Formats: sequence, C-alpha cells, structure tokens
Amino acid sequence: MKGFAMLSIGKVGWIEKEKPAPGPFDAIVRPLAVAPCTSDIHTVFEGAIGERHNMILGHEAVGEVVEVGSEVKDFKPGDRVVVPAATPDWRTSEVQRGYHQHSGGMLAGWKFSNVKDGVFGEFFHVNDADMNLAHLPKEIPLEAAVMIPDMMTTGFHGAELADIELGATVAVLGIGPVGLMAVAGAKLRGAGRIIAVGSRPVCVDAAKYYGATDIVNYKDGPIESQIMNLTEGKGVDAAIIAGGNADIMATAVKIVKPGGTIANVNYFGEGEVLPVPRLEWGCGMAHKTIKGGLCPGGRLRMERLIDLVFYKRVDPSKLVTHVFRGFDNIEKAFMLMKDKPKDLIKPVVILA
Amino acid sequence: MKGFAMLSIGKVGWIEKEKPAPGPFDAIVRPLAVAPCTSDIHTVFEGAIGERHNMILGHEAVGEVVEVGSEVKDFKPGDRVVVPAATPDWRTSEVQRGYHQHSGGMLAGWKFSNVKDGVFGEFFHVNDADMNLAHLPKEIPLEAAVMIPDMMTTGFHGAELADIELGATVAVLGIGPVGLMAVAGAKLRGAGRIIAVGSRPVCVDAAKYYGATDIVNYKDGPIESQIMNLTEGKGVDAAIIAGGNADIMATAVKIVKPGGTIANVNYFGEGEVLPVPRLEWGCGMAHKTIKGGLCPGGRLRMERLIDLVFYKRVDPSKLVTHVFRGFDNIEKAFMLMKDKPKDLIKPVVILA
Amino acid sequence: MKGFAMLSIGKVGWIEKEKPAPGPFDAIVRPLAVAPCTSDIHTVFEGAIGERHNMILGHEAVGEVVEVGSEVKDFKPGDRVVVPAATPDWRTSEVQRGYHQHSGGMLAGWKFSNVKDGVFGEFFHVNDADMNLAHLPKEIPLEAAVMIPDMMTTGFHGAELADIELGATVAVLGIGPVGLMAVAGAKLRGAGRIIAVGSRPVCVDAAKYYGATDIVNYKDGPIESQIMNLTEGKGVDAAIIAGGNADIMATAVKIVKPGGTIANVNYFGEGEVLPVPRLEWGCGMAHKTIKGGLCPGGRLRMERLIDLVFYKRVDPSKLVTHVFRGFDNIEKAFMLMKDKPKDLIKPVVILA
Amino acid sequence: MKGFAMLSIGKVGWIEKEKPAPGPFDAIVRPLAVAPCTSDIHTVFEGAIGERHNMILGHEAVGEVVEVGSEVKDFKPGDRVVVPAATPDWRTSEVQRGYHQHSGGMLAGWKFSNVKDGVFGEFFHVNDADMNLAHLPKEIPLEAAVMIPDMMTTGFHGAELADIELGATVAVLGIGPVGLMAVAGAKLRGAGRIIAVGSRPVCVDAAKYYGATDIVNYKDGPIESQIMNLTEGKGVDAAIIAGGNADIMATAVKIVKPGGTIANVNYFGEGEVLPVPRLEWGCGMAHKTIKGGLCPGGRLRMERLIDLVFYKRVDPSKLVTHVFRGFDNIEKAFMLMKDKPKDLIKPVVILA
Ligand SMILES: NC(=O)c1ccc[n+]([C@@H]2O[C@H](COP(=O)([O-])OP(=O)(O)OC[C@H]3O[C@@H](n4cnc5c(N)ncnc54)[C@H](OP(=O)(O)O)[C@@H]3O)[C@@H](O)[C@H]2O)c1
Ligand SMILES: NC(=O)c1ccc[n+]([C@@H]2O[C@H](COP(=O)([O-])OP(=O)(O)OC[C@H]3O[C@@H](n4cnc5c(N)ncnc54)[C@H](OP(=O)(O)O)[C@@H]3O)[C@@H](O)[C@H]2O)c1
Ligand SMILES: NC(=O)c1ccc[n+]([C@@H]2O[C@H](COP(=O)([O-])OP(=O)(O)OC[C@H]3O[C@@H](n4cnc5c(N)ncnc54)[C@H](OP(=O)(O)O)[C@@H]3O)[C@@H](O)[C@H]2O)c1
Ligand SMILES: NC(=O)c1ccc[n+]([C@@H]2O[C@H](COP(=O)([O-])OP(=O)(O)OC[C@H]3O[C@@H](n4cnc5c(N)ncnc54)[C@H](OP(=O)(O)O)[C@@H]3O)[C@@H](O)[C@H]2O)c1
Ligand SMILES: [K+]
Ligand SMILES: [K+]
Ligand SMILES: [K+]
Ligand SMILES: [K+]
Ligand SMILES: [Zn+2]
Ligand SMILES: [Zn+2]
Ligand SMILES: [Zn+2]
Ligand SMILES: [Zn+2]
Repeated sequence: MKGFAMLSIGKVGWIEKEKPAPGPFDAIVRPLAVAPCTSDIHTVFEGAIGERHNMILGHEAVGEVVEVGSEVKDFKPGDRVVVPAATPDWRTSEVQRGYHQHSGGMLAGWKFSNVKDGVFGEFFHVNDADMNLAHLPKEIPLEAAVMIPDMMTTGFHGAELADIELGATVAVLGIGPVGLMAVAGAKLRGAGRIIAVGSRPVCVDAAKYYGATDIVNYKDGPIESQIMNLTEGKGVDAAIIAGGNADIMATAVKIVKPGGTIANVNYFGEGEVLPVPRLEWGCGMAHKTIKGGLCPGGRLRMERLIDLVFYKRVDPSKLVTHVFRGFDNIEKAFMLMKDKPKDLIKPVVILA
Repeated sequence: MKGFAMLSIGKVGWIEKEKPAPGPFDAIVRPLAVAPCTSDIHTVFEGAIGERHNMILGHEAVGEVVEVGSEVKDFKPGDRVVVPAATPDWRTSEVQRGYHQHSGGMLAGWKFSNVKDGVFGEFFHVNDADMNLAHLPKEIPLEAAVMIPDMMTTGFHGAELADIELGATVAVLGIGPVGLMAVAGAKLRGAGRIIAVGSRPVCVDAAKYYGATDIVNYKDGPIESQIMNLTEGKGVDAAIIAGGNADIMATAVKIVKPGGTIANVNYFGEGEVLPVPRLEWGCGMAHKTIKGGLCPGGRLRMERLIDLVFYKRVDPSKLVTHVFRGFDNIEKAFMLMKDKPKDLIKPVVILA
Repeated sequence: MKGFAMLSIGKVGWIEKEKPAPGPFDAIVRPLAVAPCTSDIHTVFEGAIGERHNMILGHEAVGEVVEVGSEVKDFKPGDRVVVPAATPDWRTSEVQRGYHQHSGGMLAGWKFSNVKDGVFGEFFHVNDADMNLAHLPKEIPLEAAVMIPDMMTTGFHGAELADIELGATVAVLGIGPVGLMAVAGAKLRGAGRIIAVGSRPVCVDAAKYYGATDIVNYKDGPIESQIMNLTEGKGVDAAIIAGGNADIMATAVKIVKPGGTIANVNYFGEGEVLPVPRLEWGCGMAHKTIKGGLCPGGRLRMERLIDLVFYKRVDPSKLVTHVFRGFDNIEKAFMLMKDKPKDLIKPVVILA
Repeated sequence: MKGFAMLSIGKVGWIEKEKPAPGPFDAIVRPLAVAPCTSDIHTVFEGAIGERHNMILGHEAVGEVVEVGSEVKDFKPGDRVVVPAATPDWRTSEVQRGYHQHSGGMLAGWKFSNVKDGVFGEFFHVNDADMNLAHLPKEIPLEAAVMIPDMMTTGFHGAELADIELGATVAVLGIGPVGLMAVAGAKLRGAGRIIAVGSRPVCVDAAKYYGATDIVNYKDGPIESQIMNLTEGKGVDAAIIAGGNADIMATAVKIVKPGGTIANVNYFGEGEVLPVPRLEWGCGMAHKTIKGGLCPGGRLRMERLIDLVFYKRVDPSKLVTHVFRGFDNIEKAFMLMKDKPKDLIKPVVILA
C-alpha cells in the first residue's frame, strides 16, 4: 500500500506497494504506535549502509496482531504485542554462538528498514512471530511501550556490555534517548556514581531522573579533564558510548581506569577509522576492554524489558516529549529527527 | 580494657583483657556503633566454630581510628571508618585466585569473633588497615553504616552470585536482614519480579520497601507449590538462599528453572548434608548452578557499598529496628538476637 | 521397520514400528554406526526418567541421510552425517536463554531414547536437520566419529563447566568413556595436573593416553585422603564428576579447594537426594560452585568437535574396545553395557 | 656489584652499584639464567617508556635466593626460583579489582627495567618474595624456565583474553617468541584450527611445533585476503595480536567474525593512534571485542605455568635459539636482540 520510504539516496517520500504476506511462521502486525530513529537519518542522508530503492523506513513499533501463519502457536489475531527492532533469523550458526544480532551476517538481526520493509505502513511483516513478538500488558501505555523495541534495549545493552560491578563509577558519553536508557541501565546494574556527558537541557533533566549523579557540560572544558577531576584522577570503572563522533572513542579510553571497560552502542556513520590512543590504552596493555554491539532483539529480550516496565523498575515515558496522531504525522515526527530541536528527546506517533 | 566475650559454649559476659597493640600495618579502632549477628549466637550457644575462651564477640562495627602502625598510609588517629566483617590477609595464594574470603584457609577472611577478638570491646585490632578499612562520610549516619560491614555485603553477594540478567525473576528464600539486602541487591542487578519468602510482618514490610513484588508465606503451604503457581509453572531465573534449614536447598533447586542459579549466603549451622534433589536437579544435568559464598570484605568492597548508600541507591537504615546506647547495652542487644521477637530485624548499639 | 526398544521398566526387545516421515525441516537418517550408552541402562532397568512404552533405544549414531523435508537446505539424501545425541527444538524461549539442552523443558533437548524413538532402528527421525546435523569428513572413521555425538561432547562439557584456568589441577572422578573425554577436555582447557580416579586397567590405560598424570584407585583406599596427599593438602582447583553413586558428590566437594568448581556430567540414576556435605562446603560459604549440565548438541557443537578430531587435537578411537557388525549385534552391544566386563570402554556396531 | 644498564637514550654499558638490601618482605636473588627482550631494545633506542638514567636492564630471570627479609616465610637462601617479569605490590586497590598488572598505576606491576634496576646484574631485588617468587623444580632446565617469566605468561595471556571456545578457529598475528607462546596458548584452550601469520623460517618451524595448522606468509598476498580465503569467508573466532605496527589492529578486526574477540598482547612502541576500521567493526556494533593486557605476574601465575612445563603440556625450549655463558655475554645477547638475525627467536645467557 502506502508507506513512508526512501526514494533514493538523500530523498524520501510516500510510495505505492503491495500488502505483505505472512509465511507459515510469520505474522502481519498493524502498528498502534511508532517512533523514528536517528539511524534512519544516517541511512538516508549519509548512505552509511549503501544504496536502497523504495524501502519503507522505521523499526520501532508497538502493534496488534491481525494475521498469523498456520504454525504460529503463541499469537493470534487481536493480541497486543511489542515488536523488537531486531527480528533475527533464529536458525543459523551465529544463533548457536550466542549472537542473534548477527544471525546470517554482520548486523543481520536488524531487518526493518535495512534489508526489509520497515514499520511505517498500515501493516508490516514480522518473521518468526513466536520468537520475535512479546505480549503487551494493558498496564503499559503505548508511548512507554514503544521505547522498548530499540531505545531501551540498546541503552540497557550498553550497560550490560560495560560489566558494571556493584557500586562502580560509570560515565555515559552522550545523553540522547539511547544514552538516557544507558544511564537507567547502569542504575539497574547497581552503579553508584553515574556521570552523564551532555548539553541539551531537556536531556540533562531526564538524565538526573534516570539516575545521573553528575552532569558534565562541554561548556566547562574538555570532557577528559572534567571527569578526571570529578574522580580525583581515578577515572571511571566503565564508560558507555551512546553518541558523538569518532573522537569520542579516544575520550572513552582516556577516562576509563586500567582494567575497565568501554561499551559502545553508538552507530558511527562517518570516518574510516575509530581512533584508539596508544599511550592512554597502555600501549596495548592497559586491560581496557572495548566492546561494541548491536541491540539484542527477539521475544525474550522484549519480555524481560516489559517486566522491568511492568514492575516499575524503569519508566521510559520521560523519553517521550512529543506525541502525534496521523499517518501524515509520521512524516512530521521524522522531520523532527532530521533537524533536532533543543526540546525534543523522542517523538511518538499514535496510529489507532 | 573491657570486652563482651564468649566465656565458654553457652556462656557470655564482660571480661578484662589487654588493649591490643597494632603491628606496623595494623590499626587500633574504638567502636562508635556496633551490631550483633546471628552467627555469634551460633558460635556461643551451638558451638558452630568450636569452643572459645574469653574471645570478644562481634564483627559489625563502625569506629574511630585511635592508633596506626608505622606503615599505615591512608588512615590516621581520629578517622571515622567502616570496618568490614571480613578483614583477610591480603598476601596469600587465595587472594591471587580472587577469593580473599578464603585467604589462608576456608572462611579465613572472617577473623573477628572467630580466630580474633571481635569488636564488642573498648578497642579492637584491624589487620592491614590500608586494605581493610574505608573512610566513613559524614553524610551517612551510624545506624545505617553499621549495616554495611556484614548485612549489605552478604545480601548483595547473594545477588552477585545469582548471575541475574536484566528483567529476570528472582526468589529470595528468607527475609532476615541478609535476605532483605538480597532483595535490594536483586533490584540493584536489574531484576524485574522479586519474590520474597518470609512470614514476620516487620520483615515482609521491609522486603516490599527494598523491591519485593510478591510475598510468599510458608504458613500458607509449601513454598515450591506457591512459587510455581506465581510463575505459571515457569519457575524463577535465580533463587537466593538467605535463611532456613538444610531443606531450603531442595526448595531452591525445585523453584529454579533449568539453566538458572541457586546462590546461597545462608550460614547452615546444623545438619550433616545439604540435600540436592536428584530428579529436580535434572538427575545431575539441569544446568542448575549452586553457589555458596562468604561475604566479601576489604576496603574496596566497603568503599563501593558506601558509594551505593552515599548516592542513595539503597538505604539500609530500614534494617535497624532497635537502637540502644552505651557498652552495657551490647549484652542487651546480643541476647535480643538469641530470643528473636517478631518485631526485631537488626539491633544497633550507639557508643557515644 | 525394526527397532531395539524399551518395552517397559526392566524389559527390552526388538519391536516393529512405522518408518518415520520427515517434516518440512526434518530428515530421515539410516544409521551407519551406533553405540549403546550407560544412560539407556539407567533408563530401562533403574527407571531414572520414568516408565516408557516401546521407545526404541540409542542416541549415539553416525548415519546416512535418506530423506529430507522440502525446507532442508544443507543436507541431501546420501550425505554422511554425525547426529548429536541432543537434537533440540531451536525455536523456544530456553534457546534464547542460552540453554538449548533444556529447550522446551528440563532435558528436553535430549530426544532420542527419552521422548522420541532412538537410533537403534532401520531409520530414525532428526528434527531441524540444518540445525541438528553435521557433515562427516571422510578423514574420520565411523568408529571414531560415533564417539562425538555423546561421549566427546559430554566429557568436554564437564571440562567447560569446570572453569579451568591455565595450569590448574583438575580431578576427574570416574574414567568411563565420559570421564576419559573429561580428561581429554581438561587437557584441552590447559590443565596441568590431571588426577584420574578409576580402577579398571583398560580405563586407566586410556586415561594416561588422554592426559592423566596421576591415577587414584578407589578400591585402593579413600579417594579424599589419596587426592589430598597428592596435592599436599591443597586440593584440586576443579573436580569433574563422570561416574559413581550419590556419595561421589560429597567426595568432589571435599577435594576441591575453596573457590573451586565441581562440574557434574554424571547421570545419577538412583537415590532421592545428592548429598552436599555441610562442613566441607564451608557451611554454605566456601565458594565451591556446583554445576551439573546435560551435554550440548546441535550442528555447531558437532562441527567444532569434528574440527578437534580433524586437526588432531583429540583421537576418540581409543574409547572403542569392541566393534561388531550387524543389526542383531545391537542387542549384544547393549547387553555388554548392562553387564560391564572389565575390558569394556565403549562398543560400536557397524551397519555398513 | 656489576650490572648491564641503560646509561641514556641510545647508550648502554656496564656500571657498578651497591648490592641492594631487602626489606622485611623482600628477597635478593642472584641470576642463574637471564634473557633479553625486545621491550628493552625499544626502551633504550626508541625511548618507548621515556628517558631513563643508569637503569640496569632485563626482566626475565631464573635465579637463586641469597638473602630474605625477616618476614619472608616461603623462601630461604639457596632456593632456585622463577622470577616473574611483573612483580607488583600486592597491597593496592587495583589488586582488589583483580588487575595486579596495574597495581599502583597503569602497567605499574612491571618494575624490572622500568622503575627498578633489572635482572642484568650480579644481584637484583625482588619485592614481596612470598607473593612474587615461585620455586623452580630441578626437572626444568634453565633455558626453558627463563621463558616462563615473560614470553610464556604474555603469549598465554593473549590466548586467555581471546575467549577461545573448544574447537574454535584462532589466528595469531605475529610469531615472535610471544606469538609462538600465543599459538601454544591457543592449543591449550582447545583451539582447533590455528592460523599463524609470519615469514621467518625459524619462526614458522616453531609455530608448527606449537600447534599451528596453517601459516600465512605476506609474500603470497595481503593477510586479510589470505585468511578470509582459508576460512571460506567465515573469518576466525578469535585473533591474537602478538606483533606488528599499529596497522595490524585493522587487520585483526577485518578477519574476526562478528561476536569474536581481538586479544592484543603486542607492545606498540610508536604511533599516536591504533586504528579500528569503522565498517569492519560493524560501525561500532559488530560485537568484536578488543582486549589488550600486560602479562600476568606473581607467584601463582608462575607456579601454574611451571606446572604446564612440568607435566609436559608445553615445551618452551624451542624458543631458545642462542645460548651464551657468563655475565659478559649479556651485552652480546642484548645486541643480538637489536639487530635480529633471521635464525634468532630468543637468546639465553647461562650464569653461575
Ligand atoms: N547500537 C544500536 O542498536 C542503536 C540503536 C539506536 C540508535 N543507535 C545510534 O547510536 C547513537 C545513539 O544516539 P541517540 O539515539 O541517543 O540520539 P543522539 O542525539 O544522536 O545522541 C548523541 C549524544 O551524544 C552528544 N554528542 C554529540 N557529539 C558529541 C561529542 N564530540 N562528544 C560527546 N557527546 C557528543 C550529543 O550532545 P547534544 O545533542 O546535546 O548536543 C547527544 O547527547 C545514534 O547515532 C543512533 O542512530 C544505535
Ligand atoms: N555468608 C555470610 O558471610 C553471612 C553473613 C552474615 C550472616 N550470615 C548468616 O545467613 C543467615 C541470614 O540470616 P539473617 O542474618 O538475615 O537473620 P534471620 O532472621 O535468621 O533470617 C532467617 C530468614 O529465613 C526465614 N525462614 C526460616 N525458616 C524458613 C522456612 N522453612 N522457609 C522459608 N523461610 C524460612 C525466616 O522467616 P521468618 O523469620 O520471617 O519467619 C527469615 O526470613 C544467618 O544464618 C546468618 O548467620 C551469613
Ligand atoms: N550429561 C550427559 O548428557 C551424559 C551423556 C552421556 C552419559 N552420561 C552419563 O555420565 C555417566 C558417565 O558414565 P560412562 O558413560 O562414562 O560409563 P561408566 O563405566 O558407567 O562410568 C563409571 C565411572 O565411574 C567409576 N566409579 C564407580 N564407582 C565409583 C566411585 N565410588 N568412586 C569413583 N568412581 C567410581 C567407575 O570406575 P570403574 O568402572 O573402573 O570401577 C567408572 O570409571 C553415566 O551415568 C552416563 O549415563 C551423561
Ligand atoms: N604484554 C607484555 O607483557 C609483553 C611481554 C613481552 C613482550 N611484549 C611485546 O610484544 C611484542 C611481541 O614481540 P616478540 O617479543 O615475540 O619478538 P618479535 O620478533 O618482535 O615479534 C614480531 C613478530 O611479528 C612479525 N611481524 C612484523 N611485522 C608484522 C606485521 N605487519 N604483521 C604480522 N606480523 C609481523 C614478525 O615477523 P617479521 O619481522 O620477520 O616479518 C615477527 O614474527 C613485542 O613488541 C614485545 O615488546 C609484550
Ligand atoms: K577489562
Ligand atoms: K546455570
Ligand atoms: K567458585
Ligand atoms: K564479543
Ligand atoms: Zn533506531
Ligand atoms: Zn555476621
Ligand atoms: Zn548417552
Ligand atoms: Zn619482555
């Protein structure tokens, strides 16, 4: 049918398509709430993943099941489901290795608006419904639930990769929606001091809400010097990268103490090389582990985060600053992500 | 000096001993606040660690440094410090393996009221001050800080041993002071649903405060049946044992799902064998990992738990139900632990 | 078709069933070489997993694909394959948790001769062929290859569970075919000293071949005292249980040092409880981790063990002491596992 | 007391100092066998660790204890010992975090020929003898034992950091003495295929001896293309960096599959930045972990590696290509490392 799609490199618009058909194990979902992402901007305007032709955008959606294949057992038409941004193929060798995000190739667990039609349409296709859908409790509002498919699972993954010990000091570089969930994720991993690096006031306020004990604004000086002064030269036990340019990797290495971990969940769109400073990395021997992973998807990941919201461990509704209602307003919410206003964190479009 | 001591098996009383002298790396501390433990009850009236003669009891104390050895660098007379219940020798082979709790032998990190005069005296000896003391911030009151040396580090260790994934369902068997900190620890590891098992109303109330979402009373029926009904037959991702008799190990194995973890921090004082049910343990193949560890000690452990309290990640003051004043009430608080009233969780003696 | 089956508890015999039909993702395999297992003895004559009716026995087989479903992509009729004893359903919640051995329930990844007709028949059914089959290189003979499905993956799993550090001292309690692979697995994890506990000379000879540095005969005296004398009172860093009765769990705990690991891969067929000694387990606080897991299965596991054999890291051929030829000798080889002669390690029936 | 020392940047020569005196916990050792290292060449002629003045060189030594402090308990005059290159202070906060290599600061566990007179003297000082010395069994020759302090512990550390699963494919970039021990280390962790990258025939021969299944010579083409062709486009499960310049980091990321690990133990002496390719690192999301650590030291590490040699798990004598006799030949063996002949791997000077 109609869908907000990438017409060509650098240009987008509504196009004409056929309604997707479900396989024996798949399901067709109609969206109830959707959200745009900064990653979709990188695909369109920077060409970071190559050239696409008439591909629907969007990968964050909470919808209602309308049709299932003959083999779907746990979902029926009428069920209220959370759809993860990553819907991998669960029958490959990379799944047996424990990295479903790369099932079938690097980043191949991320299908929506990458190698597969996204969620910005009246219907979309979800492969392996029993493995890639989670029921949505009535107690969770749509605006909060639509932060789970991507923002919550990415930010929490950064905290998971960070290997946070109880009471450790954690720095979160960047407090966009992913970084704000990284701040909340560190609090969920038992972090004591959480130092957040950001400038936008609407984000700084939300960072304190999610557990940040210190805010480092670049208006006071270089980030490295500020954090080293805050930690009295000790540094941080772990740094979570959730924003910035390639140089932020150098900053993370400089502020993490020997034996610590740099956990990256930032999608670097430009630059050939990510710099690792030789001297500050101990010339290769400082035991500063560097991790960088795509957000996990699938049913279990969604079910675990739904319980965190259900039992009031984290409230993602603070991420939602703008709410829209039309299918035509999907374009408007997208435009907000193109040129970030200072009062926007994450916009949500309620469809039905 | 004076000290409340274990005279023989079944008898305690105040005695007179010589004030301990510090070695070049040691410190002499006078207590500012102390707390009795159920373990000392087991030592005196059950002979759980054998017979002692004129051994000062107690291993939970916040104190003021009065004297240090010539080689102590980070602590001077007058410093208010949190003293860990475990003060191990940091120069053994077990420390290089990462198990300071067993530095020099099984449970050898536990010295106070075991192989060394405890803290229930006008002064006590702390070996290796720079490695086994942590500075106490003025912002933390004495009643809350004296929960850190033993209760918090033990309860949090149960949560650490449990290998909790984000959103996992955790059962805490026993909600005494250690179990209440296991509940708080489970919340500090991103647990979603936390099922606490206990009956005493003062403990049930504190368990809800520290994050318990469900309360299971053993007076209403078998714990296994209740928890399986709550989890709709799925079981729990992890069970933390913090109380009960030897049979509670069988209960933990039965409620943990295949691949889960049983983390024990309960001190079993009676029974020759802890039963592991064959069928419910998968006849040996259910991947139900069983862990059991003594609480971590040392400076770094105390500093990180102090940071957790300082940055308001947990408030252990709700563990304290009775506060008395002065040395003479150490006896009153000790006997309070033997005859457990239904309103007692943890008593504190302020030595101002 | 014909099949050697368990009629009821205590009864075995040849039966007749319908040749299995493959689903779209399944494959029908005819066996080229099979081996009986001690686990089937426990299932039939001890009723360790309950009563079965006309369940064809056997779960260790190398076969030839004769039929595949329409969706099988990597295997065709005529391919010679190694079939893992564990062939789990790869589309479950337990797979997303990382425990395919319990996909769909405790031990539910083990289907052959458990909840599904085994391999001791003219044909057998393999669910999810592309995920549960591995190609057999021509360089590996059938007698050696049939040690991979069960013996090698189980024994190596014991070493994996043991958390062996480079140079650590490992004890292997029991040197049947599984224990001998635990010896080889421990060598493959960088173990230094490997202490093997067994009495049968044919097993003692194979233990030395696979890397055992010391032999402890339990008929020669108490295991604990002998091992404690060998390690000069230190104990072992890890103990792998691969045989014995329920009492061997107490033996393992007594010989492992504080902080070490007890890794069980032994299938306990009798007894209600596996005893854990309270005092030797530190009264619950010795950090002696107890693990017990079913062997991993699936394509990737088989492929990696095949690579270990291909690149000559392990030669499982020395496990095979008896080779017979023909379907009728499946009964003879099965009975050989029942009345264990002193010269038997593992028998193989060639159906070529 | 004489010692071969670094006079200034670019100059070396023999000096005279006063024989060092041990503190109460230290020991004075006279060397029985020493070996020069490439790190000392970089220190003297490239100033890789800054400018030093009149510092005795050398950090690889087997020696005889001649004097101990009053508090040394496990070592007496006359004991033959293996001295780790890293002799950290075991009483710091970084030790309680589990990183003794950085006890007191980044790389602060490395004292010999860094902040302390090295082992190229008639005597040298060992701090904390009971924690930093290991008894040398008479069964291990000096030439083999002197490979343990540095080469073996470094190379094996690369294999440990690599997170090798049983049967995994491992690439070792660089086959100098450290890389050759990384190959042996990969074999110890259960690697199947081991791909070694090198050109010198004496190293290629030793690489096959230690377990390499494939050799990649740059004379046949680019390393990235050769390795991807060998693995049929799959890549390797882990890459161990043990040589080369900063550009080798980019090669490692390119050949490791998503979810794998890059383990670096190479000492990068020049360059401001270590390049990480953005696209081949999944734009930050490929789950390609990068680790880089200094070699472990201390008594326990040495004792476990001694056991590996004692029980014949690894023979490091293949690393020794040149053997000299007498103190005066320390200069000759040192200069041998500066202008490496194609037949040199590691030289050893036998003393006494
Ligand atoms: N791994 C995954 O699965 C995944 C999932 C979702 C998104 N992503 C991508 O990863 C990144 C997450 O960012 P986001 O979604 O939270 O929105 P975002 O607005 O792009 O986050 C960027 C944050 O980093 C700050 N920043 C910019 N330059 C910086 C610099 N040199 N140093 C320090 N901070 C700097 C920004 O500050 P100000 O804006 O206040 O000026 C902002 O706080 C995005 O690129 C996103 O597309 C990845
Ligand atoms: N690992 C360490 O380093 C360490 C440190 C300190 C203490 N410990 C020991 O760990 C244990 C923790 O006890 P505590 O200090 O927290 O005080 P506690 O009051 O003795 O804790 C006992 C808890 O277990 C419950 N309980 C008793 N029987 C039960 C049963 N059949 N089923 C379910 N629950 C049952 C009790 O419920 P109700 O009382 O509400 O009825 C209570 O909640 C103690 O034995 C202590 O000596 C260990
Ligand atoms: N986890 C899994 O997936 C899996 C897979 C396959 C098999 N298994 C099971 O694991 C167990 C391994 O047995 P197996 O197949 O290798 O053949 P097995 O011959 O039955 O192994 C028994 C071993 O234990 C020894 N033993 C008997 N009593 C002992 C005692 N008190 N103390 C110490 N050792 C004692 C035996 O010594 P001697 O015979 O020399 O006297 C023998 O070495 C079996 O029960 C098997 O069913 C499990
Ligand atoms: N982390 C620690 O504690 C520790 C301990 C000891 C040493 N190290 C350092 O780790 C490094 C290991 O070197 P080493 O001691 O084993 O002696 P080495 O001779 O310097 O090892 C260099 C090896 O790497 C090869 N090589 C050179 N350039 C290469 C490239 N672009 N790509 C792949 N291979 C290349 C060399 O072959 P060709 O030159 O013949 O082409 C040679 O085989 C040294 O720098 C050493 O200082 C670190
Ligand atoms: K690290
Ligand atoms: K487990
Ligand atoms: K352990
Ligand atoms: K990884
Ligand atoms: Zn996104
Ligand atoms: Zn206590
Ligand atoms: Zn079997
Ligand atoms: Zn060196």
